Amino acid sequence: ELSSILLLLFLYVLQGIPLGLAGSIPLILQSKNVSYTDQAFFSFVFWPFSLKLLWAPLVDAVYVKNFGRRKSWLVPTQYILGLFMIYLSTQVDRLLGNTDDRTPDVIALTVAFFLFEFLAATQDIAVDGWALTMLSRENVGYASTCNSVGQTAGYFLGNVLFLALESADFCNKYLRFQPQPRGIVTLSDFLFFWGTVFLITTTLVALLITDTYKLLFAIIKMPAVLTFCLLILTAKIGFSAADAVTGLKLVEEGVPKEHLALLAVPMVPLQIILPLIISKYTAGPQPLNTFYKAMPYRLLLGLEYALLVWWTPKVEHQGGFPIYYYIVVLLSYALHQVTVYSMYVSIMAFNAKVSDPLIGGTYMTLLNTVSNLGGNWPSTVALWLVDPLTVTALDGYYVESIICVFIGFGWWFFLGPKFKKLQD
Ligand SMILES: CC(=O)SCCNC(=O)CCNC(=O)[C@H](O)C(C)(C)COP(=O)(O)OP(=O)(O)OC[C@H]1O[C@@H](n2cnc3c(N)ncnc32)[C@H](O)[C@@H]1OP(=O)(O)O
Repeated sequence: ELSSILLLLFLYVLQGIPLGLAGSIPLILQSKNVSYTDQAFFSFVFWPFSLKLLWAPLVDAVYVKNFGRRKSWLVPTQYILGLFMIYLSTQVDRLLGNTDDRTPDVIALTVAFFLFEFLAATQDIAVDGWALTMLSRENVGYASTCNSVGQTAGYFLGNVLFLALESADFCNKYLRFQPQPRGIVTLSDFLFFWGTVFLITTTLVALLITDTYKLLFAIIKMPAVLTFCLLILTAKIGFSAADAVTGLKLVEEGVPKEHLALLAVPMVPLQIILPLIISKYTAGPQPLNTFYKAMPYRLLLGLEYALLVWWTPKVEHQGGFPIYYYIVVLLSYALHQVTVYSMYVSIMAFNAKVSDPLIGGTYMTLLNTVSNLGGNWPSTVALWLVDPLTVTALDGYYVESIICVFIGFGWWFFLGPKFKKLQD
């Protein structure tokens, strides 16, 4: 069934294109020198892909007659998302402010990328339901690893490829003979091209209830998973400050967003390799053991991010930017994403350990939803608390990183044994 799994791979690359763009916009807005209250108001865009389960039964409960049950919300979501990308490519010339140095109207850009993300998340639900019925039962795990590789490849084409092809600096150092300004593609041309790709793949793929919410209310009423809910909400505060603010403080204190995006291309082979290493801790009877043993390493790499942002102004920016800075920040991001990926596969292994086969297909993604909510809300609280902590004499990111590391080690030393006993 190669004729369908390549189409499903292409639909997950088109899933990853809005996520890649939504991850690229904070780097662009920080390159335009916007304040962090505006950045935290933008950071609501990362929440619908986390909280897609809150409308997943609403989009899996209804469909149209004499048509596919999940194709009924695949192709209208794809058409609305593509037409919205055409309109956003028209209006993004004035939303970012590339005309006469105007300020980025971030609120309209927030609601644009928020509804855009929302459409991306419900299209992910439509494909994740569509994967169970289009291909055979024998290839059901191939759909899951195809979701993984397609999401990562489409996020690569929107976060890394777009920023690598967005500026004049990288596109006149590399990828071009006879250098010329304004880069390969702007955001208007990139959005217009992927909107055209959305419309054509949508036309080709088209021509060729409250009981679930009552169940979710009963689950979140159940005590042990409610304890896991509160724990995974208050868990990721300790490193969400580093993981949310460091990528923008590096853009302010000097390293370009294009190099910070291209810094992720050595990580996708390691993103392949690392679950094949931590598969033993996944299959083990205590799946939160590598969570609890990767928590302090992730907080110490949060301090190492704070030290790296402190070290960024003390290295020379003029002329050829040095490669030892890039090998330091690449080993830093490499070890930090090692502990990110070990923590994430520990959460996935805990959900596979706990989720019963009765309502497992809902309870699995419920715990995934609540872990991603607990990952994405202290991002917004961190970016909102950047600006009141700037005493720039004393910067706010360093005192925020110290306070959030104290919150994370407080979480660790106070709620370690409880979170370790929740798996029994
Ligand atoms: C929305 C989604 O895609 S799924 C979210 C739920 N899953 C999770 O694991 C929780 C993580 N929650 C987050 O918010 C994560 O930081 C992300 C990955 C979703 C990114 O959201 P943000 O808070 O806006 O972080 P941001 O995109 O600004 O990071 C700056 C970029 O520069 C890079 N970067 C970050 N830190 C550094 C650093 N110290 N040095 C060099 N580069 C860095 C990263 O490649 C990052 O891009 P990414 O999205 O691939 O991680």
